[PDB]
Amino acid sequence: GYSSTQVLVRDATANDSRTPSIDTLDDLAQRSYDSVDFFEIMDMLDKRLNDKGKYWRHVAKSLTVLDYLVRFGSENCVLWCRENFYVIKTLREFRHEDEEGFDQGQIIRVKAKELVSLLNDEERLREERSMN
Ligand SMILES: [Cl-]
Repeated sequence: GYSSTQVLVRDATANDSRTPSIDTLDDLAQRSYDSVDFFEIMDMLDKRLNDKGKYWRHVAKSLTVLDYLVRFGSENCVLWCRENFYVIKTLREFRHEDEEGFDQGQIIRVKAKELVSLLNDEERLREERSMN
């Protein structure tokens, strides 16, 4: 019941130890230029960026994807971040301490802050996107 693109975003953001690979990130960035794929990718990222707690890997990996898209995918990816800027900004405050006491949330907060900073700096983002 998944499109090819939906399988790819699901895998890229799964609750597992794998980090999204460069090949997958590039595939997603290239596919983001096709409108139908763009919406499928962003709808799944929306779901996963809004996860929490024990499922923080969904959030962290979706931020990894979203940053890659902002840098290398279609301009629509940037527009999406601006429309949904509130969600990204709240991730700066994401918390989760695991059973063994480790702060797993800090990685999400740092990533969110970096992305907020990039989105807030139009000239830097335009330059980054141009060289990419
Ligand atoms: Cl398909």
